[PDB]
Parts: sequence; structure tokens; C-alpha cells
Amino acid sequence: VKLAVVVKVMGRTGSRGQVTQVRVKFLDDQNRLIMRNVKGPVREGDILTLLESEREARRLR
Amino acid sequence: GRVRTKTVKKTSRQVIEKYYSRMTLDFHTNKKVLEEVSILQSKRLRNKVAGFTTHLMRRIQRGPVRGISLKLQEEERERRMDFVPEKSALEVDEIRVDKETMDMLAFLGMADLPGVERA
Amino acid sequence: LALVGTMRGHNDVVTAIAAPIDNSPYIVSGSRDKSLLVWRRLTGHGHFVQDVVISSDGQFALSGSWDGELRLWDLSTGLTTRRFVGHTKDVISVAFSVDNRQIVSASRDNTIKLWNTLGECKYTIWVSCVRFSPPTIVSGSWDKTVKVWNLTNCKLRSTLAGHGGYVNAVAVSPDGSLCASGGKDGVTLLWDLSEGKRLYQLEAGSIIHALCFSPNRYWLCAATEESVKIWDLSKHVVLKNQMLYCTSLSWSADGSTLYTGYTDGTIRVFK
Amino acid sequence: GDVKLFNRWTFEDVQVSDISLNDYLAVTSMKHYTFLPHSAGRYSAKRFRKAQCPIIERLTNSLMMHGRNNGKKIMAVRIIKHTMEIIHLLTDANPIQIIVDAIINSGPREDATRRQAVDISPLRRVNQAIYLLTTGARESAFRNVKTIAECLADELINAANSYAIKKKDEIERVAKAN
RNA sequence: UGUAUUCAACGAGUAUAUAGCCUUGGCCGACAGGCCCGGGUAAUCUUGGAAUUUCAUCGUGAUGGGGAUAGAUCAUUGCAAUUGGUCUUCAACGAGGAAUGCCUAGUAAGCGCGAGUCAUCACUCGCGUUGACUACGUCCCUGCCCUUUGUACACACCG
RNA sequence: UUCCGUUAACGAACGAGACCUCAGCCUGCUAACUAGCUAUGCGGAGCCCUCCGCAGCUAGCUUCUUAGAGGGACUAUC
Ligand SMILES: [K+]
Ligand SMILES: [K+]
Ligand SMILES: [Mg+2]
Ligand SMILES: [Mg+2]
Ligand SMILES: [Mg+2]
Ligand SMILES: [Mg+2]
Ligand SMILES: [Mg+2]
Ligand SMILES: [Mg+2]
Ligand SMILES: [Mg+2]
Repeated sequence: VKLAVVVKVMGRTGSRGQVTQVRVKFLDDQNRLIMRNVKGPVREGDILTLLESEREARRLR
Repeated sequence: GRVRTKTVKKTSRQVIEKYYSRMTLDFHTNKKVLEEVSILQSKRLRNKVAGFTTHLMRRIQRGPVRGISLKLQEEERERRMDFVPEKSALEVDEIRVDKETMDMLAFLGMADLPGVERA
Repeated sequence: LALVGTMRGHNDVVTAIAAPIDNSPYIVSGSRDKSLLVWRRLTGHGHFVQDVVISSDGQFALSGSWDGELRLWDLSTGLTTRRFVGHTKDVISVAFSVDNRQIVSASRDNTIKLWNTLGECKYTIWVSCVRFSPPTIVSGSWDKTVKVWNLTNCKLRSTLAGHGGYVNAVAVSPDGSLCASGGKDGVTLLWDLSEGKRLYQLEAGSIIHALCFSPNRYWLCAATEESVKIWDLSKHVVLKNQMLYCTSLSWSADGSTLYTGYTDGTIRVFK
Repeated sequence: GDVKLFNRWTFEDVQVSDISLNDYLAVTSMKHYTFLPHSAGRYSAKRFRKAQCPIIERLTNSLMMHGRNNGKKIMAVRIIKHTMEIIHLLTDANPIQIIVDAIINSGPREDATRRQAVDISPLRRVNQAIYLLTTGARESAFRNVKTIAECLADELINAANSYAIKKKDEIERVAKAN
């Protein structure tokens, strides 16, 4: 339950291109920058919730 | 898409090449001049040509382009002949001679040239 | 010269600002917004109106649209008092007569037309903006020349060919004794109507939309693209989207104010 | 204010208890709140355009199923009015609040695709919640004494123990195992 | 299912023989159908042009969903029986396995109308009505195109 | 294979684009008794006002329908 704001979008990835990989920062701690993936439609400036804040990602997944 | 057919590109280039004197920046003035300075059948082709000409006037008002000619700076000649200083850029004294060139001037050349230097 | 205020009630270019001779606060702005305004709105045309004027009595408004026609309007009711149709090419400018009974119009058809306000007799003789002499008529041409006509028989009086660029409009003295031009050359030519010879020049720099003569100060205000320039008749300028150009200048009857027609509707008053 | 839902519901009482699903729901009482969820506006033109659409419009448009029900938005908004009256009269609160609570408690957070688990878009979250609620109401309404409004009302209050919450539970269970 | 509001476009329509087409209106007939007054060789006349929407009986039951199938019966079309009216009969059918097709906006989906077919009998071509979910990405599959590369293929990998 | 450019290529033919039909906007124009809008007059009901129908060989108009010439958009401005 660590709400994160989408900071940049790294293009659609995946087999069908359904998942979209983005970089986010926490609203509780702005200075921490993580990479995650999101289904559905995502634009910059949005706020996204999660459950586990420790999972990492890769560039151009 | 919005890219321009070679016909409209060409005709815009020609109308600017031969009619840069009066044609202005507004699109509607460009089209009302095009309709009588040239015969274009399709009205929307004429609109495309007028808009393209306006875009190239925006391009050219900052500097010259690679497309048009005549009055070959943009509108007036005599750009570089005026770059003639009252004294030549080439000096004649203490003119850039080194050890091996000194040995050369000891060879067939004259070692007492006016521009000889000990550098 | 200082700022009075700003206007933002227009969505396109206002091309002509006309004020009644009687100095009454019923000025008419004719715009290429397909709409007019009264400081009442007019929309009877279907194209972009260019030139507007106000009758001598000050209770009517004459405006011509780029569709190629002209209309004289009942200002109070906002309805056309009369139409004027027969300019196949788009009209460019309008003006009244010395008695404000005949209407002179210049269009894109390389010709000028005189119309009766009520009569059915019409006569004809790219002609730019025209302004009748308060009785010859001056006009701009398509070859950097300014023509002066004769009202006695609709004949050409003389031609003035000293302009390096095209002539976008003409200026006449309030007493009908001067002529002035301007254009892309940036040098405004001033001549005398009587002899029709070149008097002198003033330096501005670029296109001047409207050249307005001061009725009282005997001055000349020009809407140069670089900076609006005002001369006194010492020939010396004794006025300031990435593109910024005016469209018209209008001298007030009082003489202490002036009104500008701009591009994005920012009508500005100076005093 | 001067704008109320069916001249009956006041929008200036409903908030969202989250800072991640605010802009996607048109519940703010400054704009985007309408008289009824029926409007002939275009929302599929550009991306993220349906976020500006009112939430009630989304709820009433997601009920025109199955193929024997589409093109009948009139029944949809009538049924939403009936279920709205049921909810307000029972719970003694603003039915907009119950709708928002049900939507905000019926959105799944994570899925698993490609099999790796990863999060869900908030617009997809609200869309999935609305689709789940409508399908659950349809399931509870088929071959039963209940009418549409009654099952819709029950699923709306139960989601503020319910079909939609159990569907989200199993989806999240499948997600969290990978 | 039964009452009661009611909003479209496209097109088509005569040989006048009493009258072959569109049919208005009046009368008769439960309905199907018949007689009379007639109009339109056409923006004139047909042309005055449904789902949906208040109200109620159902009440979760293979039930008033469904009407397959049958019998009795009347009349129209046709030279000669096709269809349409009335009642009775009331089958499978309670969202459909592997597979599988169409579609991104007034679109899909739902509901009718006209024309072609025609002595009589509606699938195809258009017309309009109600009207959304998601996506706005990709080459994962199915293909298409280009560049490099390999080839013992050239009927060209079904080689 | 649309263009800009690069260029042992230069200059050209098709295809694409261009073209044509229809729809989308016009209180601008053209003009409508085989199409309409409004007022009035008459008759219908509860002077006026709500109101339905009928004329006025021009009451006026084409905003509403028809069909024509035209315009509008060209990516121009940010
Ligand atoms: K049956
Ligand atoms: K009356
Ligand atoms: Mg019914
Ligand atoms: Mg209708
Ligand atoms: Mg049944
Ligand atoms: Mg049955
Ligand atoms: Mg067939
Ligand atoms: Mg009209
Ligand atoms: Mg156009």
C-alpha cells in the first residue's frame, strides 16, 4: 500500500504489448525511483497504488 | 498523411521563385494571388499550395533555403565582393618560417628574404 | 501617448475602425471575423468583412465583405438599409462621397466602382484602399503607383510612380490637400493633391496598414510593423503569439486619442 | 448547488478516500456532475476521454447487456433511478456515496500475465469494477424472482459477502501466487 | 400478454379495356376477403406515413417464454395448388464440448421500411430508428512488405 | 517508391497522390402556387388571451424543405 506517481512511460512491452512499463516515485518518499509495469491505459502525472513495493523491473521489458 | 505531393512542393517552389516580390505571409492572400498567377483546378489543391507557400515564407524569413534562386542571396546580390579590406590579409614580414624552412632558404632560395624570421 | 485600456471581445482580425464625424460614441468596427461590432453586432454578410465606415449623420454603418459585395446598415435596428452587388472579385475598401451620397469601392477586380446610395445609376472605372478627397479620388494600384482621378467625368487625373513597394492604402488630408502612400518599402511618400508632384518622404521601415492624418495636429500616424510611427508636418518621429502586427489606425475627432484595430482583437486606445 | 441528479441528489457531499482514483471519477461538485446519466456525447474519440464522463453514465452504460438489452439506455437509466431510490431510502445517505464506495471497494489491484504478477491501471481498475458489478447483477437477476433494481441495489450496498468482492478476491489470489 | 402516448429515411407506383400499378374514401365482412365513389403516368394521390414509453395480469413453474408438428375449417393468387384468416395440437429447447467468424463510433449490437426476386410466395442490395464496453498497442499467433543472410529448391518446402 | 536528402547516376513513364460521388457547416447569394414560415381577416371553443381549420392570385419572407452557383480547412497561429 505504497502509492506511487507515474513519472515516465517506457513504451508498451510484453508479448501482445498489453503491459506498459513505467517509472514511478513514492508519494511518501519522493526521492526513491522504481520501475514497474502496469496493464490498461496509463498516462504521465497519474497516481498508482500497489501492494508490494520491493519488486524491481528491467528497461524495455 | 500530411506530407505534400511532389506536384504541390514543386509548384510552391516555382511560385516563390518567380513571384517573391509581392506575395505575403497570410494564407488567404497567398491563395488569392495563386488563383490568378497560376491555373489550379482543384480548390483544395490550391489551398494546400497556399498553405505550403506560407510555411516556406516562415522558413525563409529567418534565412535562405536550398530550394529557390534568383537575386542570389535572397533578394539582393553583392554579398562577398564587399569583403575586401583596404589591406590584404596576407602579411609579408616575419612570415612563419621554422628551422627546416630556414634550411630550405639556405638551399636554392634566397636566405635574405624580407620575411625571414628566427622562429 | 499612453495606454488607455484593452479590449478582448473579438475572435479574429479587426480590419477597419470607423468613428462618426460628430464624435458620438457609436463607433463601428468591421472585422474579418464574419462579424461587426458597435461601441450592436452585425452578421448579415456570409464572408469576411474588410472595410467599414460611418455616414455623415453618424446613424448608419457601411461595410463591405470579401464575398464581393457591400452593405449599408441601419445601426439602430442592425438591419441592411441597402445592398451593393456587382463586384465579382472580393472588395478591398469603401468610402463615401463629398456629400456622403455616392459610395466608392475598390476590389480585387482591378477596377473601382461608384454607386448611388439610393439611385440605380452605377459606374465603374488590384486597387488597394481608397479615400476620397474632402474633388478628386486617390487610389492605390498593383504596380507600386498611386492614381488620382477626376470626379467631373470619371476620368484619370494623374499618376504618382515613386514607390519602391506596393501601395496598401492611401491617405488624404482632412481638408483634401495632401496625399500619402506606404507599403513594403517602408518609406511613406507625401505629395500635394494640387500639382500631383512628389513633395517628400518619411522613413518607417516596413508595411504600414493605415496612414491616418491628424485633423487638428496636422500629423501623420502610420502602423509600421516594427513600430507605429508618428510624424509632424519636421519629418521626424517625435508605438509598441510571436508575430505582432496592427491592422488599422483611426484618429479621433477630438485629436487627443487614437484607436487601433489589431489582429487578436486587442483594440488599443492611446491618449 | 443549482445542479442536482434528477433534482434530488446533492453532489456536494461525496469524496474519495484515495488519492489515486480521483480524476478518473467525475464526482467533484464543481463540474462533470449532470442531471441524468444519459448524454449523446462522444467519449471513445481520444485516449483517457472517458475519465471526464460522469461515473453514473459509466454505470448505466455498462448494464445494456446481453445482446437483447443494448440500445435500451432508457431502461438502464430508469433501473439506475429505481436502485438509487432503494439505496437512499434504505441506507439514509447520499446514493452517490454508496456508488462511489462500491466502485472503490470493487477494483482489483494486481493481475498476472505473460506468468508474472504486476499492477493494474486505475482507469482499468474502475472499468473492471463497473463491469464486475453489472455482470454480478445480471447473474443474480437471471431466472429469479428479483428484478434488476433489487439485485443492483443489493450488490451496490454489499460492495460498499458479494459477487464482485469474491471475484476480486479470486483474481487477486491468482495474481499474488505468481 | 393486454390497454393507452407516438418520432423516420430510401425507393417505387398505371394499357384505362368497368379494370392489369400505387392505391384514397364510403359500404359489407370477427379476420381473411368483396362492391361503389375516384385520384395519381406523379414533390400534387398512395405518403395523414417498430423496438421504445405510463398502466395492469402473470411470479420463477419447461410457465401465459417457445411454437416445432398435427387436424378441422374460409378465401385470395394462379388456366391449373403457393400463401394468407379462426380454433384446436403444444416437440426439442433451462446460454450450448473441440473448433470457430465479424467489429473500434452514431460503429457493434437491437428494431423495422423500401427495392430486386413476382400470376402468388422473402435471401441480397439500400434506407432509417435506439445505441454502448474495451482498445487507440503489438508482431505473440495468422499473414503482408522491405533489408541482410543460408540453400543441394527453380513444378520453387505440399521442394 | 509520400517527401527531404544521400548519391554513378541523370531525365522520365505508370501505380499512389491528384480525380469524381455523397454526407457533414453557411440566419451569405440565387427562388420557389406540384414546398414551406409568420402576422392579419374569417369561422371553432373556453374582448383579450389559449387555441383548430379556411382564404387573402403577393400580407410579407426562404430563417425552416427543395437545388444551384459559391464559400469554408490549408495544418495557420501556440
Ligand atoms: K406449438
Ligand atoms: K382568430
Ligand atoms: Mg408491451
Ligand atoms: Mg417519425
Ligand atoms: Mg412460454
Ligand atoms: Mg413453445
Ligand atoms: Mg434467392
Ligand atoms: Mg432557408
Ligand atoms: Mg471546402
